[PDB]
Amino acid sequence: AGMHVVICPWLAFGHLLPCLDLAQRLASRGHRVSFVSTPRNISRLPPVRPALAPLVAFVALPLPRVEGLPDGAESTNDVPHDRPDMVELHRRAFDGLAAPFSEFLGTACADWVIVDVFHHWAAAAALEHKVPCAMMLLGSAHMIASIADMSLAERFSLTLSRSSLVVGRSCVEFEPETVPLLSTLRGKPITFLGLMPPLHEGRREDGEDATVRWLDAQPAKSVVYVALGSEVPLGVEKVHELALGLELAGTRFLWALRKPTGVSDADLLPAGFEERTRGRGVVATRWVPQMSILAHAAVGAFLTHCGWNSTIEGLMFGHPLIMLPIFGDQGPNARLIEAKNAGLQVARNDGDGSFDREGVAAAIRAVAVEEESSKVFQAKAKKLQEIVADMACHERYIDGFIQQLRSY
Repeated sequence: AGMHVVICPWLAFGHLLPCLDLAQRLASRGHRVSFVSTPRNISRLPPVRPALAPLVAFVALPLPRVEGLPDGAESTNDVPHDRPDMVELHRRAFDGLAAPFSEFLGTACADWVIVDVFHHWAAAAALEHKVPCAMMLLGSAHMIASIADMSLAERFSLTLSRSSLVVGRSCVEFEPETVPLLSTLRGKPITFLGLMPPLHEGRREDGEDATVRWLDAQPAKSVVYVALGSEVPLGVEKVHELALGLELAGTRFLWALRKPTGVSDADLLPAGFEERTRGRGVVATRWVPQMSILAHAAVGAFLTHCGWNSTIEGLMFGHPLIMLPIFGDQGPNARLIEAKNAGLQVARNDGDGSFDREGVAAAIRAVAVEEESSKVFQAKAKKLQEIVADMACHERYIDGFIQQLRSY
């Protein structure tokens, strides 16, 4: 019997985009999915695959106006990094979705609600409407174990209290040391839905892209690919530390650079940085074919944030990770990849809790430059690729997850 699944992700593209993938994996089995978000966030998502058009419905709830929160500032991506006051206003707008969400669910005939840790009010609405609620923790088993071992912490606690089930993004193949030791998170059952590696997007025609024609000219495993994504909660000064770290370490690099919100193109990069790195380094601020780039023989390492989604994209192509300390909650996921010898976290300075050019260069030296250490990182990441890129294994975990939703 097909189910109606309501999915309400956190208002961050790093949460929305994996949830849109999950929505399509569930729809692929004949489940009706309601993807609930705000209009400008929905308008900015990629289109659903045509095959899933009748099965995935976008439900747009308007964010209420909050004085100080710009019109159209619907995602964390839209709030300048330097403004914790506007971060709080965005949360106050998000919590205004409680009544419209409850009104929607009242008539949705939903079988499940699936929400992020932020959604204390959505879990309350699920209880009010007697719909079981799954709380997403789409990270490693190690991250869930580390958790087991209004403030964001108060919000998390209240959503977990009000949920039926916790959902992780791993499997016993990837974490055989942890998954078998887990049953519950503070008395709530844990289900793992696999690694859900992204569906292959690479196309023959990507070979024409100037970035790939540049990679074609470079030695095998010589290029550090850098991609922090659209979000980048970094001040311009940390973009500069990253730039100078890439420069000082001396490797070839291809940097898919999306500006932090509010930063001018004039201020984005250190003076003379592009001039000094011409030929060894390419900065691309436009769209790039990322999956064709990660499949390229020239790419030897992936420099990204600590985020689990990016870790999985890198390991799907057998690249060791250089992980910038950008997202606090992502610590355990990066510490797991370091424990597997498949990557290195860039040093976090006990000052700003952030990185400098010296830590970036040191990480690149160890993962990409030194002969002995880079060989070990490459071999460990290639070994992990066998598990991450096993697409049928991960589809069976989606079926297992659906069975757990039914069973409950």
